[PDB]
Amino acid sequence: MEVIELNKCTSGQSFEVILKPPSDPSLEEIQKKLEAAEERRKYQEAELLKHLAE
Amino acid sequence: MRECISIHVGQAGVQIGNACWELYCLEHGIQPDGQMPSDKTIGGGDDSFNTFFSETGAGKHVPRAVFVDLEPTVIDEVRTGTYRQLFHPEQLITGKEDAANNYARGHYTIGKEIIDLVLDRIRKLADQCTGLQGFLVFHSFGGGTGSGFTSLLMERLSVDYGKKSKLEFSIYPAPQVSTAVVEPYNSILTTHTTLEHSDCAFMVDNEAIYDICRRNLDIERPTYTNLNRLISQIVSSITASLRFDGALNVDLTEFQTNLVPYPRIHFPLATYAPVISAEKAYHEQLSVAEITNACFEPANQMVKCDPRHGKYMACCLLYRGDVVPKDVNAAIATIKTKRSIQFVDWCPTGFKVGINYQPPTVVPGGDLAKVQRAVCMLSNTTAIAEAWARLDHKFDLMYAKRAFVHWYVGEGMEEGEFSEAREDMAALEKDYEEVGVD
Amino acid sequence: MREIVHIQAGQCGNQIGAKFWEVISDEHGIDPTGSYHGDSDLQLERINVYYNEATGNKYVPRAILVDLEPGTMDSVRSGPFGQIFRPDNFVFGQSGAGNNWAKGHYTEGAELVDSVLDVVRKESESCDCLQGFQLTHSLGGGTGSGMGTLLISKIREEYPDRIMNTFSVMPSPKVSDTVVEPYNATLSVHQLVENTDETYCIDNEALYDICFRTLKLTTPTYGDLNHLVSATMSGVTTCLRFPGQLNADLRKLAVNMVPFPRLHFFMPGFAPLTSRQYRALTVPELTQQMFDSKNMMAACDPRHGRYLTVAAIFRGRMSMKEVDEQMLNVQNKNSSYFVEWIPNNVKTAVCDIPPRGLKMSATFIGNSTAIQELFKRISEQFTAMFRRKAFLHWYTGEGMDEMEFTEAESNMNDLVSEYQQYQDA
Amino acid sequence: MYTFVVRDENSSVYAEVSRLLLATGQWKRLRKDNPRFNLMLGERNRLPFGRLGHEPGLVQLVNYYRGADKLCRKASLVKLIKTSPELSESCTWFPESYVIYPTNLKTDEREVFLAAYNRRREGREGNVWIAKSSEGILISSEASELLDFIDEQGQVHVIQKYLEKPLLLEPGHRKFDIRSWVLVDHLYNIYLYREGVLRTSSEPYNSANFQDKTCHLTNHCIQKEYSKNYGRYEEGNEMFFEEFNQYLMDALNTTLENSILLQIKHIIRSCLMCIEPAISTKHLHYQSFQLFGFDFMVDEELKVWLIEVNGAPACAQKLYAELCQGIVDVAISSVFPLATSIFIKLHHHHHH
Ligand SMILES: Nc1nc2c(ncn2[C@@H]2O[C@H](COP(=O)(O)OP(=O)(O)OP(=O)(O)O)[C@@H](O)[C@H]2O)c(=O)[nH]1
Ligand SMILES: Nc1ncnc2c1ncn2[C@@H]1O[C@H](COP(=O)(O)OP(=O)(O)CP(=O)(O)O)[C@@H](O)[C@H]1O
Ligand SMILES: Nc1nc2c(ncn2[C@@H]2O[C@H](COP(=O)(O)OP(=O)(O)O)[C@@H](O)[C@H]2O)c(=O)[nH]1
Ligand SMILES: COc1cc([C@@H]2CC(c3ccccc3)=NN2C(N)=S)cc(OC)c1OC
Ligand SMILES: [Ca+2]
Ligand SMILES: [Ca+2]
Ligand SMILES: [Ca+2]
Ligand SMILES: [Mg+2]
Ligand SMILES: [Mg+2]
Ligand SMILES: [Mg+2]
Repeated sequence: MEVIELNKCTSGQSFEVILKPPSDPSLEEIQKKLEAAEERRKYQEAELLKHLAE
Repeated sequence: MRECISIHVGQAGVQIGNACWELYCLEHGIQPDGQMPSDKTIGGGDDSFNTFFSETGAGKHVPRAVFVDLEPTVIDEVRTGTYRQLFHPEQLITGKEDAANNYARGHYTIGKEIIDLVLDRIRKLADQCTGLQGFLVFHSFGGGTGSGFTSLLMERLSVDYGKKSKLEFSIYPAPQVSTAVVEPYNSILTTHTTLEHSDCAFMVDNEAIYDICRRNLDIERPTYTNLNRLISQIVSSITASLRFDGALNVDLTEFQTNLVPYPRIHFPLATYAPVISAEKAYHEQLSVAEITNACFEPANQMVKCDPRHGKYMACCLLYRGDVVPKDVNAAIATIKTKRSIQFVDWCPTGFKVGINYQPPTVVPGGDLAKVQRAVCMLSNTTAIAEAWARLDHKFDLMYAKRAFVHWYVGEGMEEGEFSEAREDMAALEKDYEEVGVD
Repeated sequence: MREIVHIQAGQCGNQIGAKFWEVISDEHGIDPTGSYHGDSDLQLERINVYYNEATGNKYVPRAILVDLEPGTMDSVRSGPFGQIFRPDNFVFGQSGAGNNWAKGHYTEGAELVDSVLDVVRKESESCDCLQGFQLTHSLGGGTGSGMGTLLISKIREEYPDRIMNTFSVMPSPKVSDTVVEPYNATLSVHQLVENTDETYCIDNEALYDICFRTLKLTTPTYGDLNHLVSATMSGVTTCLRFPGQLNADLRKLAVNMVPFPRLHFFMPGFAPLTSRQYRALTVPELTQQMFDSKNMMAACDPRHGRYLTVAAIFRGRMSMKEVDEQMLNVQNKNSSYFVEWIPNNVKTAVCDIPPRGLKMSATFIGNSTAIQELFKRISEQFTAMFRRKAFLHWYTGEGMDEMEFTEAESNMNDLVSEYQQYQDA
Repeated sequence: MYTFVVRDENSSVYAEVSRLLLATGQWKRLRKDNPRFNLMLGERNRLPFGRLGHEPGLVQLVNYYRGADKLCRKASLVKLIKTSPELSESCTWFPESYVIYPTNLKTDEREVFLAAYNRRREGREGNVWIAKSSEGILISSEASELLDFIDEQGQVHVIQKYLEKPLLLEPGHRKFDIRSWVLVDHLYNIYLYREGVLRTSSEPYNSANFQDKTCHLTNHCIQKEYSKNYGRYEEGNEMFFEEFNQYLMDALNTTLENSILLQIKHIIRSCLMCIEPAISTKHLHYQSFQLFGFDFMVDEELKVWLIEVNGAPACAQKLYAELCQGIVDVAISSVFPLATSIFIKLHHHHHH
């Protein structure tokens, strides 16, 4: 079990102990996504308003 | 010195940010009005605390933080609160109406109208940075804002700051304190859209924090205030190494390289000890061995699960208080012989240790006692995939009947995003099973 | 999501609506003057959801009063809180509607509806964030059912992205005014299935039975029924009017209660049942009673169906650990009656302020498939007449075709099939 | 009123446990997929332990121990015995065994197996081994026959020293194994059922012909299948403990307790205390119990050897009623109380 890369300083210390060794979409693709969903919303709203007009 | 910006989204994120920044100020001796007698460099700074605070000519120390909610009531209590003076008004951003617990409403419908404003305020903060490391993003899985707006924020952050690291602190949904029946939907949705945009995420399961609060603080019915003061202690021990002199995890890149060998499996389990009631009349202080040993009981984890039946890819121990390396190695030696700690074959069995000598700070009048030493262990164990299985089951149960999906479709989402997200989660569960089981 | 616009239409709409404003005005500490004289500030923290603030720090109910007959609304103005209502919000014709859905929806009502919508628009234009509308009405008369559903579609046209919530009193032969009530109700349920997000189904059969069997009143008045109705209404709107760990609004209520859009007809429950009581009730007693069929305001046996979702509110000072424990116990002990494919479908809230007259109380909002029992009852009464086209002339004289009737019956029978679908899923 | 769910319907034992549970009048059964249970009679494979213990207000309990397959599948049993200091290679109640994977799967111990096989050739000791997989058995003095066999199948097998001088009951000159039923409760109390069974063979043991199965393989099925005299001496090829005790007294001047049972209690406790830290549910959010079936051989010196551990055992049919009642007494109502124990508790605290 060996201790390594030990570093000390006034506020603390760090080290490593080893027990055993080993054996993105664009801005405009995003705006296209948001805009497609807005379109689908507006279409649903229009289908509703058409039925109410009937 | 390289700056980090903290971003708190929705109710859970904002209230936890409150908790953390109260704690940070206590720890760095910054007063509510923003002053720091302790800082002798007036108006300026190259120090480790300047990673989280900027300075003004009047000596005010200001969080590198943005609060974002789609509805005002919660950020309003920041604006009127005890830390009123600390935050610049442009750092607190509110909408008119929230996302109604609806991922697609927060992502698509209301996200679209506020994303550019939020990115502009975030860049106002980034322009004040000589060398920005990246972001700490706080949010709930279950909220509509929390899930949906955060995922849109994460995509845009990858676009505007692609070299930066993004870390998450995510609240995982628990029915004892949850507010909505669709939180599984939201969490899968947001995990799926956020996965390749997060470098490392610490999940906190409200169930685990709740039971810690009942069992070890003797609180009959924990509030968000209880939960958040405890969660903020944990977050503080995770960030202390960015805010203090040291040599372990000194920048956000080090969290990924120490805790995340595989980029998809980037959800380290956090275990924290000791949690002791302030109203405990007589308490015998616990030793290095006792609290390192507590690191391996599930009852102390931020997520209930059983690492005995998984494999480790990485383990870090952050101690705060009266701790020296010799005692840590002694305790580790003895724990290894008494416990099932199996690392994956292609990783060294071992621990990275960091010690800071000031013991945890506790808010006056809080529920937590002051203690002489404490430890937060961060271990990337495959056992955490249990939580995904939980979530996924709940999701499968509802989505089979398409229950509630109509509320999302009516926001412009397509039913197909549900099964895309679920299939990504299926992938994820399979990756964990490959790495961690024979 | 702050301001709600309340509309009461017709005799029943306005009488329950007035009792509602009485009850919650008392709970919030406002007197008939419109002046606040309370002792806690939980009272004023969200009082903008239901009240506007006038000059002199007066509070004015965001409430519109609608009838085709002047009678009941002059009695409203006569009554206890009559002068708290803004006088421009009284909108009324002279004809009356003769218990005739057609008169309310197609002929007399058309004539009056644009005025009401003018007042509605005036009230919503002053709202920072309007969440939507709650309507009080019965379904068995003519103004409430016919004209109220006319209003509902006009409002959906002008405010298609706001929430429409109704308290809808269903007719019972046990309390009935006329024989055509099943006709009026079936036409209205056709409207409500299409055009509301959340309907509290207040069944006059259940109110009569509670008044008779449980409260031991042998000849119940509308006053006795409306006592129960204003108790229920105060309960179900608690988490909208007060701040808590859970602060609700009309849309989150729809999101968490309604898994499928048409299945939005809620069965309310109340405990303790009270009539115009010194022993305090224990949390186990509240929890047992509120779930008892004898405390349901919709005459349905909840063991004949399954709970899709449940939301309970406990009012008073008591141990929320005990309430959590009790709710969890009733779920885990009768778990067959809660669908397995909606996890954690029971959510519980507490508020410290109790209703006037009680130290402790509990209100229950159930989305049960047992609600189908109500719609089949109406459906039976409908067919019994319609198969002989009886009384149809009152309606065909106002322009309606039989086709509209058979269409509405069909849609309601479909609603019932949907409920049975999910009761065996 | 406690609640429970049944997810293994081919369990003889837990079928009867289901029945007496209802007969209490204080237990109600739920549907397979209902999460609001106190008690799970789980399935044999891929039991979802990750979903247990997350129901507020439900103490949850399951009839299996996550991890216990380390003991109950032969390759893992071999691995566990020779890798754990508590047991070690020098473990004296386990036959030397080695794990061997097939040709086209390729870790494995093939070469170290023959390392000993050759000093067994040379040794002039019995060099007959058995090959096993977790149907599919071969007993041979020739190693290469063993591995020929092994790799024309696709499974990982284990090669284990066959016990060439077993104890043979007379009349018959015939083999047997002993099966012991062990219940481990949520407290990791280890309970041995007072009644075991000898699964006998009806055929005289014959050393020369190692490829007629029935005089060499003791399990119930093969005796009810390929054996000429099934049921001849004992009903069901099953000798219980009263008899075997009397026989040992009459023929060997010993008792079952002294000659065999001390060794059996020792092996059961060593095996379970070994894996206890890996499987204990002492501070977990759910609880386990489990019923195991331990199988032992007795050689002519009256030494006990462990051959296998069974994670989902059936009972002998006369004992079903008694054992199952005890399961409810000790495993289930200890956790969920209702309105002369048949078990020996296995414990020993020698000081040193
Ligand atoms: N630990 C903790 N969990 C919280 C807190 N606030 C909310 N939650 C949990 O987060 C989930 C609800 O999400 P919220 O963050 O409140 O929702 P939001 O992001 O504000 O989205 P909307 O208000 O729907 O627009 C539930 O699981 C809550 O229990 C908090 O302050 N601390
Ligand atoms: N080393 C060995 N020496 C002698 N006989 C052995 C032996 N290993 C196994 N046997 C014999 O093989 C028989 C069955 O072997 P084994 O117990 O491994 O298979 P199995 O898993 O089908 C039993 P069960 O069905 O009860 O689980 C035993 O009863 C025993 O007679
Ligand atoms: N619970 C209750 N039901 C009423 C009341 N008044 C009328 N109803 C019912 O409402 C139906 C008649 O409708 P009503 O409101 O008088 O008709 P409208 O004025 O023309 O809309 C009948 O089923 C009555 O039973 C009341 O005050 N309380
Ligand atoms: C907690 O009980 C209440 C719950 C609400 C909606 C319903 C919902 C809910 C959550 C989970 C399961 C089932 C329902 N939670 N809800 C919201 N968070 S808005 C509304 C309430 O009143 C309007 C209310 O009290 C009566
Ligand atoms: Ca400085
Ligand atoms: Ca990236
Ligand atoms: Ca006219
Ligand atoms: Mg919110
Ligand atoms: Mg009338
Ligand atoms: Mg006009």
